[PDB]
Amino acid sequence: VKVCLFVADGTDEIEFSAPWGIFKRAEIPIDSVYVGENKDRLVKMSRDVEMYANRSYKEIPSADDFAKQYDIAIIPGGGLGAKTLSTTPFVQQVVKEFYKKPNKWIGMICAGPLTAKTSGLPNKQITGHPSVRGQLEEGGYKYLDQPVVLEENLITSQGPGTAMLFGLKLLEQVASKDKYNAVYKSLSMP
Amino acid sequence: VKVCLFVADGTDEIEFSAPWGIFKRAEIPIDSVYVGENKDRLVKMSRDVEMYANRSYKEIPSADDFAKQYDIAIIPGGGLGAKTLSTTPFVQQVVKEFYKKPNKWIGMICAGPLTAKTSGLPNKQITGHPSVRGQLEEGGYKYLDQPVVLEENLITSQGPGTAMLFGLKLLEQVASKDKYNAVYKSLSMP
Repeated sequence: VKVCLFVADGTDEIEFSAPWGIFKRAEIPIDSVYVGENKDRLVKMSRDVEMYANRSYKEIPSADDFAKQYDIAIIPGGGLGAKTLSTTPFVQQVVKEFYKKPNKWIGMICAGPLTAKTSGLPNKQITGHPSVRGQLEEGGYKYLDQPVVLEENLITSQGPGTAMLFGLKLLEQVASKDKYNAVYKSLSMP
Repeated sequence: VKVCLFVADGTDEIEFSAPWGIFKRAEIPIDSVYVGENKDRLVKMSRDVEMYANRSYKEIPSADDFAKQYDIAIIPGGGLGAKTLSTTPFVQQVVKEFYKKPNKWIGMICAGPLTAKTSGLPNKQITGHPSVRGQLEEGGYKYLDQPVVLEENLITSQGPGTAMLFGLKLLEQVASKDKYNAVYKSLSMP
């Protein structure tokens, strides 16, 4: 299994770091894939961290090619970062391609779940940050107030406070029982 | 109030990002201050993120000068990062100077709390990652198996899973109840 963690200028640091650190501990390959223009793949995160991404999305010609490279696509939040990711045709295409595939999984957290709306996904239930609840309900979604929601192969989550639970829920779909339990135990979850 | 988040090569991404994002949301100034060899302030984090720190500690001419600049010192974990930070005299000097001083605060998470022993702090209790429990109790500290411990003005915490509770506990000491509650509410804590 290989994971793509999307990142844009304005992506939240907490929501990036949680799945990143969880999949690294699991020894499951994960790449950060930048949606933006900086030619060195240098990203300015939501709260001003400057960090390098592994790849640019420009390296991947299509969603069909993306699907041959990755099994999990993760769309983190942060207000600005989510606006960019949710409005990028490539990301929407990946989301549409992965939705309901038996060997693929999509995660969206915080304002990330706006990408379900923009990709036209027909899932019934969803969650996200309370600040985008109105926007999600306009689209026709049933907002649930809980840390993590799963519908088909789409996992959604609320906020920086739930980023660890969100990363774990993604890992749960792909890790063996023993790998999941070992990674979980290593985190000192409260 | 002005916070220093220490960072080294091998610092854990999750434990850096939680206090960082929390203090940023609180609109409390926070600098990342790198301890290491890289002259460009490029840090290779525990799980391979490459990120720029705002400052090098070599910009700050003494621990007394550090105390003139910062009110809170935070020591994140990650094996290698905590090994480096805990064994840097500048960091130990800052921790010693800040301990039990009015309106200063120290936080250490995961392996970070090894810095209490190397600095000779006379706190009675502590927590930290279960992986370092022995090494902590070897310094004469009583280990508490709970997410966060506060003793005098020293906050210690267990692991990546507790990084958000850790950042919050630091914030709680310095923000008004009103500000704290607003920041808390924004996080969607589970």
